[PDB]
Amino acid sequence: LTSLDMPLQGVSLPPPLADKVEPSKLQITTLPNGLKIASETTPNPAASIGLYVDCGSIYEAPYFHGATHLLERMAFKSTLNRTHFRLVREIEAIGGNTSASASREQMSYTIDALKTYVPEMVEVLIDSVRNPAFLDWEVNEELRKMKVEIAELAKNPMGFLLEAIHSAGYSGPLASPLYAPESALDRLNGELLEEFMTENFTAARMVLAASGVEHEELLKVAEPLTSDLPNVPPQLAPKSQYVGGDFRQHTGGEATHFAVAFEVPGWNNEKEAVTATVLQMLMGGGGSFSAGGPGKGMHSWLYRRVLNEYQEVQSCTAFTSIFNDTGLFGIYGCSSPQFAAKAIELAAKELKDVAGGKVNQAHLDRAKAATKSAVLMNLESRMIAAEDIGRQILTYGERKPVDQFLKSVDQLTLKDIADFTSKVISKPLTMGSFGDVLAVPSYDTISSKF
Amino acid sequence: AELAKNPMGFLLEAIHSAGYSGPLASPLYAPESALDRLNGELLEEFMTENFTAARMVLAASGVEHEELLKVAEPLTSDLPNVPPQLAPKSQYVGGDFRQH
Amino acid sequence: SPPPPHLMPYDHAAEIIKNKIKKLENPDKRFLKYASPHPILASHNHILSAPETRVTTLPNGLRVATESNLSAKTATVGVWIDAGSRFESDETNGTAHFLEHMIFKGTDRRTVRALEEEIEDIGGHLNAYTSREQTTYYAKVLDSNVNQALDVLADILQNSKFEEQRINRERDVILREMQEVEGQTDEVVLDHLHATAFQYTPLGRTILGPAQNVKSITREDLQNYIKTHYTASRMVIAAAGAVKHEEVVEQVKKLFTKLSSDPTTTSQLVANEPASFTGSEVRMIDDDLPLAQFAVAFEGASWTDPDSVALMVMQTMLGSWNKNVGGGKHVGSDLTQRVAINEIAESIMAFNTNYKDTGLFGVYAVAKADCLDDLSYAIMYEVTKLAYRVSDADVTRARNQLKSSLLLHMDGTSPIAEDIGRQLLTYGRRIPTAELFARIDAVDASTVKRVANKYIYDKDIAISAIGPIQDLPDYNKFRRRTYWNRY
Amino acid sequence: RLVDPRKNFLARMHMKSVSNRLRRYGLRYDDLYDPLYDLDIKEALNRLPREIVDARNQRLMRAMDLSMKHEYLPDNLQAVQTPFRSYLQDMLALVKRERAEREALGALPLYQRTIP
Amino acid sequence: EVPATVEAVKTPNSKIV
Ligand SMILES: [Zn+2]
Repeated sequence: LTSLDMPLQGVSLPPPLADKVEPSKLQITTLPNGLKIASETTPNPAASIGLYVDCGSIYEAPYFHGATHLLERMAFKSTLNRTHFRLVREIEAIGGNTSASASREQMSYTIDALKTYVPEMVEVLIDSVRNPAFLDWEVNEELRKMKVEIAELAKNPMGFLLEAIHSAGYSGPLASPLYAPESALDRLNGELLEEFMTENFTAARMVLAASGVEHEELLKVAEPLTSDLPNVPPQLAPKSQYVGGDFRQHTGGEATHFAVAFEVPGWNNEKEAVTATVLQMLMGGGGSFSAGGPGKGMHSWLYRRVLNEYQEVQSCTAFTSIFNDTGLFGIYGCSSPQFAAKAIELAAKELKDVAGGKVNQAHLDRAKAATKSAVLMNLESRMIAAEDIGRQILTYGERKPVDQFLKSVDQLTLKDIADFTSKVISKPLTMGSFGDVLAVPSYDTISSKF
Repeated sequence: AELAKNPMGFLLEAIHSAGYSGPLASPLYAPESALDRLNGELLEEFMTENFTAARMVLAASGVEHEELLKVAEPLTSDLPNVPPQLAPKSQYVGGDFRQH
Repeated sequence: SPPPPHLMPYDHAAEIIKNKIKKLENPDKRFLKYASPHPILASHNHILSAPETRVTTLPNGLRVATESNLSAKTATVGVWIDAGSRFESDETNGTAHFLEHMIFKGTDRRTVRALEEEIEDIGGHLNAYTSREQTTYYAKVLDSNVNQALDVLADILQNSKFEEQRINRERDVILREMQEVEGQTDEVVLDHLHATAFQYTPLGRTILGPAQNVKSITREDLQNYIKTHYTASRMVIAAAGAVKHEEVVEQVKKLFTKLSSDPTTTSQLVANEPASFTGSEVRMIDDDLPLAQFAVAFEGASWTDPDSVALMVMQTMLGSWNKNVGGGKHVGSDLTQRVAINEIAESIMAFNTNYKDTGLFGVYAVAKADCLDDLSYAIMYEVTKLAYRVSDADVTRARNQLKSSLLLHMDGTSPIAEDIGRQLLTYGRRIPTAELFARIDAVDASTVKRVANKYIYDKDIAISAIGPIQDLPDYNKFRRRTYWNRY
Repeated sequence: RLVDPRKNFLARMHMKSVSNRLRRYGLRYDDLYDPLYDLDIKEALNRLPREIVDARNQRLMRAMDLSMKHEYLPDNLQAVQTPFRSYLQDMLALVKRERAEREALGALPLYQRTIP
Repeated sequence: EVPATVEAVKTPNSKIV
C-alpha cells in the first residue's frame, strides 16, 4: 500500500468530537429483587461493564476458608450454558478482556471492549456469575495454581506483611486470611463453592455498573437476565473488633522487614477518611529499591528523613487499608537485620513527631495537593471510573461527587492532623516483622515508644 | 522438617524464644537459612574458643580413679589455661507465639 | 437382589456426576442470544469519533500538537524529541541517559529543591524517558498549571546549569547502576539481542553506554549534546486533556526561544549511518539461574513501511501469555495453545519493534531448562506456519483484537499525549483511527502469508539467551526450522 | 431401533447373553472400555471421581484373578451384580462433544495419541 | 575484580569480534 507517512486514500473519516463535551449523569435503576444497574455515557469508544458483589473473606468464617480467592480464580470458567472454551472464544471474537478481583469485603467481575459489543459483554458477564458449572477438573486446576499463587507470597514482603498484620490486628471476620493455608484448600471443592456462592450472591447484594453505554441498551439486555433472581432480605455484615497483635516468622538470613500499624476510621465517617489519606500522603515515602521520576514522594517526611539521613535502608513508606467501618494506617520498612531496632525507633519517632505538631504548613499544603492530584488523576482511567461507580453504589448507593472529597481535603488544618495522629497512636498497635526477627525488638518495647 | 510433626517439642522450642530475650531466645534448632552458611571452619572457630579445659568435666561411673587419671592426664594436661568467661545474660520478658 | 443405585458409595458418586452432566446437557437459550465464538470483521466508523488533534508548526519548525478535552480536570504536557542513543557516536554513547539523569538537577532560576518544591506543591509529576531513537520529558498536572508546567519544561531544556559536583554525584549513581545490571533479565536479554542483531550499527549500542564514557562525562559534553540534538525541527510539544490549542501555542512561542537551530537532520543521520541485521547469537550460560530466558528475532520493518501493520497483526496472532492467565488453552493463538496445553513455559510474548529504517520481529520466552527443546520447536513451528497456512478466522480474530487493544490502551491524558508525540515523530502526523482501522482490515490471510514469506521464510535469525540453556537448540537447528521441506 | 431390547427380541437375547457373561466375572459393561483404546476414554476416566475409578479398578483386579484361576464368581455374589449400571458413557459423550466443539472452531486438540 | 563472564553479561557489546 502507501507508506504510513501518507494518508490512506478513500477512507471514510468520522466527524470530529467537540473540544468541550458535556459530562453525562449516572442513572441508577433498581430492580424489584434489589439489583441495581448503573451506567454513564462516555465520549470515548470503549465500554467497561462490571458486576460488584458485597461478598468476601468476611463471610468465609467458619466453614468456607479460602472460598473467596478460589472463586476469584474460578471466574469466567464453564457455565451451564457455555463451555470455558466457547466463553474464551466469544470474549476474543470481540477483542474483550476479563478481570476478577477478590477482597475482604468485595468481589468484582469486569469485561472491557468497544461499546458496540455491549450486549455480548453483558450476556457473557451475567451467565458467568449466575450460572457457574464448577466442574471438578476446572476447580482442581485452579486449586493447583492457587498453591503457586500462595507460595510465591513470601516474595512480596509488603503484601505478606499487610495480610499478616490484618490477621494479627483483628479477631473476627476481618482476621480470616485472604490467602488460605494449604490445609484449608484440601477441603474446598465444587459443591462447597456452589453452596457458598448461592448463599451470598443475591440480587440485593450486586451492582451492574457500566461506564460507556447508553442506559436503554444496557437495561434492554440485562433486565431479562437478572429479574428471575429472587428477593432475599438484606442481612447485616458481621462485626470485627480491632485489637493489638504481633506477627513474627523468624526465617533468618538477611533483609528484615516490618510494618507498624494503627486503627483508623472506616469508609463510613466521611471527614476522617480524608484525614487518613492526607496523613498517608504526608508521611509518603518510596520503595527505596528503584528511582526515576520526581514528584513521586522523594520529599516527604519519611523519604527526606530516612533515605536522606540514614543509609543502608532498602524500603520505607506508608500504607493504608480502610474498610467500611474500620481501617489500618501503618508504615513499612526494610532496614538491615541488626539495624532493625534503630529502624523501628525511627518509624515510631516519625509517628510521634507528626502527632505532636512538628509539621509545618508547607508540608501540609504539599500533601494536600498530592492527595487532590492523586484522586483527580486516577479518574483519568475508564476502568477506575467504572470500579469506583460499582464500589460506591455497593457501599453508599449514591456515587457521591468528588467535589465533596476535594473540600474536606482543603478544610484540613494542622490541628486536625495533630489530633487525629494523636488519637491513632493512643490505641493498640499492630506489629509485624518478616525475615530475621531475632534482633527485632519485642512487642512491649515497641508499644512503649508511643 | 520432621519437627512440626511433634507439637509438644515445637511449642516448647517456640515459647523459649517467645518468652526470653537475648541468648536464651536463640533457637537450639536453627532455621534452614543459617544452615546454608554453616561449614567446617565456622564450626572449628566456634569450638576452639568455647571448648576450653576450664569449661570441661570428664565424668566416669564404673571406673577406678587411678588408671582413669593415668590415661586421661597425658591427653588433656596440655590444654591451655584460659580465663573463665562470664555467662551471656538472658532476660525473661514474656511474649506471644502464633502460627496458623 | 442387587443394591439400589445409591447404597454403595461409588454408585452414589457416579449418580451425582451423571446428574451434573445431564444438567450441562440442556443449555438455557436466554443466555445464548448475542455472543458468538466466530470472529466477524465489523465496521463501526460511527463510535470511532474523537476530539480533533490540532498541529501547528512554528516559524522555526517547532510543532505544537494538542488534543483538547475541556471536561477533563487534568492535563499532560510534554516534549517529544527525535533523539536518543542511536544518534550519538561511539565516544559520546551514554550521553543521552546522563542528560536524562541531569535534566531535573537545577537551572539558573531554580535550584534542585526549588524545582521539586514547585512541582510537588501543585501535586504534579515530572517524567523523563530516553530510548534508542526517542526522548521525552513530560508533566502530569492539573488543568490550572499547564502554563507553569510548560515554563518548567522550557527552563529545564534551555537553561540547565549542570554543576560539576552534581555531575560527579550522578556519575557514581550511573556507575553503580551499570554495576547493578541484574534483576531485570528481560531488559538484559533485549539489550543483548539488539547488540548482536544490529552489530556495528548505531542501533546496537545500549542506552546506558560504556563505563569509560560516563567516567569521562563533563559539562561541555552535555551542553554540546543539547546543542547538537535538541533542535526545533526535531522536537514536538504535545498536550492532552484540559488544554486549549491557542494558549499552548502562545506559551510555547513565548518560552522556547533560545533553541539550537543546528542544521543536523534525522533523515540524513539515518542515511549515512544505517542499521542492518546480522544473523547471529549470544548465549549467556549460567546454570545457577532457576529459569531460562531467550528471544528469537527476525529482521522486522520500519515505522513507515506498509508491512508494519501486517506485522502488528501477526504479533497479535502469535500473542502473549503467562502462567497466571486463566484460559490460555482456549485462545485463538496456536502458539499460546501449545504452550498452555503442554505447560512448556512460564511466559511467552511476541514483540514487533519498529525503528526509522529497520525493525525486530520475534518471540521472548521464559521457561525451565527441561522445557526448552519443546518450547523452541513450538515457537519455530508456529512462526514458520505463518508462511504456509493462515486461516481466515485467525486473521479476523487478530484484526479485531488489535483494533480493540489500540483503542482500549488509549485511556488517560498521558497515553494520549504519548501517542500524539510518538506518531508525530515516527509518521509526521497523527494517524486518525478510521485510517488505522482501514489499514488493519486490509490485512487478510494472503497478506499475512506474503509478509511472512518476505520476513520469516528461510531467513537468518538473531538469538539472545541467558540461564540454564544447555538444552536450547543451537543456531543451525533454529535456522533449519524457518522453512518446511514438505512444501 | 433394532438394538432396543423392548422392541426387538433378538436384541433381548443379545443383552441377556452379554449380561450373563459379564455377571460371571463381576464386570460392568463400562469396565470393558480401556483408556489405552482411545484418549477420549482416558480423559473421561481422568474426569471421574476417585471412588468410582477405584471401584472400577477393584472389579478389574477381581475379574483378572477369576480369569487366571479358571473360576467364576459365586452365585451369591453373582446375584448382586449390576452389569449394565453405567458410570462412564455420559462423561465419554461429554468429552466427545467438547472435542467436536474444539474441532469446529479450529482449535488445537487438548490431547493426541502417540505415533507408535 | 569482576570475572570476564559477569562483565560480558553486564555490558552488551555491539563490536563483537
Ligand atoms: Zn538511569
